[PDB]
Amino acid sequence: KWTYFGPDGENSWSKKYPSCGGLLQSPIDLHSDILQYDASLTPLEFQGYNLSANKQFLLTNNGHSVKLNLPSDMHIQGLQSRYSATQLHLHWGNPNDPHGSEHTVSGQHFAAELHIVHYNSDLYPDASTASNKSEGLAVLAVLIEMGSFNPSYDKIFSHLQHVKYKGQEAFVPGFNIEELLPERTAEYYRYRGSLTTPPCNPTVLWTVFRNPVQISQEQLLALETALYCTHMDDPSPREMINNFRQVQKFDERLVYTSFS
Amino acid sequence: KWTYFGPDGENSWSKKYPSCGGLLQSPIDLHSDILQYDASLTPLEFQGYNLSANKQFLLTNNGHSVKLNLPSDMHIQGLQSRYSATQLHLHWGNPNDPHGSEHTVSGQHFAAELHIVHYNSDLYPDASTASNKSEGLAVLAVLIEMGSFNPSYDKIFSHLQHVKYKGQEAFVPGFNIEELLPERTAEYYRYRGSLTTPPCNPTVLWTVFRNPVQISQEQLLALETALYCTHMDDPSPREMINNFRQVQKFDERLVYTSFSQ
Ligand SMILES: NS(=O)(=O)c1c(F)c(F)c(S(=O)(=O)CCc2ccccc2)c(NCc2ccccc2)c1F
Ligand SMILES: NS(=O)(=O)c1c(F)c(F)c(S(=O)(=O)CCc2ccccc2)c(NCc2ccccc2)c1F
Ligand SMILES: [Zn+2]
Ligand SMILES: [Zn+2]
Repeated sequence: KWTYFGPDGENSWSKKYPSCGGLLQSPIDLHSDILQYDASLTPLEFQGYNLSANKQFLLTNNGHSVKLNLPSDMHIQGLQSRYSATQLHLHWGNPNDPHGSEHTVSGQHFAAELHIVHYNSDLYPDASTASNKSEGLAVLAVLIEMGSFNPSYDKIFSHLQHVKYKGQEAFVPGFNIEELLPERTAEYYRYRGSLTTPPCNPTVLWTVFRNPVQISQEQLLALETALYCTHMDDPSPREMINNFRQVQKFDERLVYTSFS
Repeated sequence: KWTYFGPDGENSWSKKYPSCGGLLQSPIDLHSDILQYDASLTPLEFQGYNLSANKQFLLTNNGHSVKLNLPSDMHIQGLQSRYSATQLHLHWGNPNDPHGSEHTVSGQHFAAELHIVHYNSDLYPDASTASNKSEGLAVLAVLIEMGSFNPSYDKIFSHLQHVKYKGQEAFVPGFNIEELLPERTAEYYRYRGSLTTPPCNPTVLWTVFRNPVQISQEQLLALETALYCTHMDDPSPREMINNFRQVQKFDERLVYTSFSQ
């Protein structure tokens, strides 16, 4: 199965997953030469993000990240179609080099990155169907850096030891997912791109917020050391670290910004 | 065949050239978390770099870059062995985003990058043989930024209009190749990596100098606009631009430096 290191690592994805060597690949480096202010871009509105604490949502180690399943009643407004949530998950680096965001800003990697994945529910019945179809997916990306302890991110991180191996799952009580978002969400970069993992479908409208959120060094280290890519019975266990793709070429493409 | 853009672009090199998906790939981002000072890293001694101005050296557009053939009497001493020069060539971006070095520093891409390719002539008969062998190659990299005109790089750049197309050649009179090197060559990053083009052999000892050189905006725009990947006869020409590979993962690996900060 594909990985982020060794023979089946990212430079090999295109062998089995052609789109990984096709058009509109993500992530990218967000830098002045490719940015253009677009005054018509409007603030997103997050609806249904405040999940009932009496409900529960599945957290799964899928062998590539840790993901939290999200209900289709959670959605975003401010795009041309309604997009409804399906899951969120994270990318991170490793304790020797704690810089594993997927997007970079002026060449700099943040410690980690949160993706909140939505599908076009106006056009499509579910994420699976949406994922390889035009306009299918909208992902929100939050850059994460070291700093103060984040009680909100801890509503995910405190359950990590129950999902250490691939295929393991744990239910998490609902909490307000808006608490994972940064300050001033109105300021963001927006561009057409792709899944940043196989099958790399070029069907994602990306919004990356301008402002990072902070988690503590202890939180980041927990995220970096908690998880394995492999099933509990794999003869060759692999730690889940550096699960972020290198940035892609972005030529002639432009990234639009909601801030000037 | 292979390119830097489209279906034959870098995410697909590993399909034809399996080492491009292997270990020890270059180029990389040089950033403090992966740097360690190594005081045993001594000055390279450049020898035979002051090339004869009575001799001419072949410049070629090989459809991926522009390369200048170098003589085997040019070498660097310092390494476990003598490494003898074989060619130099460049990598660059395009005028809309003039940032096409291959190595980056704390995420900064530079405008362009010069590579001076050498092979271990002590152990191996030529660079072809050496390129499959552990540490068989040594490549010196000079980061290039946009700034002052550089009369020495112009010894090469003044010839670009006779090599506009794949397969075309020009002669360049010898000049002192040390003049293409930056200030304080003693200061460099060193690591074990690969050819940054197919076949991506993990056989290169990298030396990237700490300090960049400058060329002019005009020189940079000539380098970015003068050259084509395609033959003269080709009705669908492709500009030779953005001929640099993206940085590669570099985990469990360290880059050693001959300077401390
Ligand atoms: N980092 S990302 O946001 O672009 C991303 C992918 F790159 C990606 F490939 C996928 S997926 O098709 O492989 C599904 C599994 C997955 C989950 C988390 C990280 C990597 C892979 C998802 N997932 C979103 C999704 C949901 C339903 C159907 C299709 C895609 C995904 F969210
Ligand atoms: N980035 S690089 O320094 O590692 C590099 C190039 F970028 C490059 F374009 C070349 S190339 O001009 O020679 C064409 C690609 C190639 C590379 C190796 C073998 C066949 C074709 C070499 N070339 C290194 C080299 C020089 C002489 C003999 C063998 C290899 C090369 F080493
Ligand atoms: Zn993701
Ligand atoms: Zn090169």
